Amino acid sequence: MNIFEMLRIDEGLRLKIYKDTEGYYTIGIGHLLTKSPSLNAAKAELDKAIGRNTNGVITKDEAEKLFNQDVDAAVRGILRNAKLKPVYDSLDAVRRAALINMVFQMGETGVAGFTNSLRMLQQKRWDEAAVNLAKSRWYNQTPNRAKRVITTFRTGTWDAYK
Ligand SMILES: [Cl-]
Ligand SMILES: [Cl-]
Repeated sequence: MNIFEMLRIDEGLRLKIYKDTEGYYTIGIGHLLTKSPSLNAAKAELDKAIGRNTNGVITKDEAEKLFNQDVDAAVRGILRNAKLKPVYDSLDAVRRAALINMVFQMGETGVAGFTNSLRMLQQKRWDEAAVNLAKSRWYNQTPNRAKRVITTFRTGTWDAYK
């Protein structure tokens, strides 16, 4: 298992514009297009991202391409963030993937906001961090996915994904 596979399971793949769990326009493997309510604004963002007049539908290769970019962006944002970087640096490979997943879903800012949990992860207090991470809107809104990510942090294995 690896980050790409992990995220492909968490996000699925849609080749036609769709609305995510929060109601925002998305496409592909979890690629958020816009938070505006306008399908047109979404279509425009899509075209601009893809580089062609898409009519709201893309190919598998187009999706995979956005996906590669988005994962690269996530890691680079972690590495550029003063709060996230030290955490990431401290973790083993599997857990690093768990952190990228959270950033991928919620954004660097969002994750940087889990101050207390981050500190716990940094300290390697797995069980405590898992409980702290559970007390969040994130967990409450997307419990199954959150559970998978949280188990990954707790255990340091891919069990939740197999
Ligand atoms: Cl983009
Ligand atoms: Cl979920």
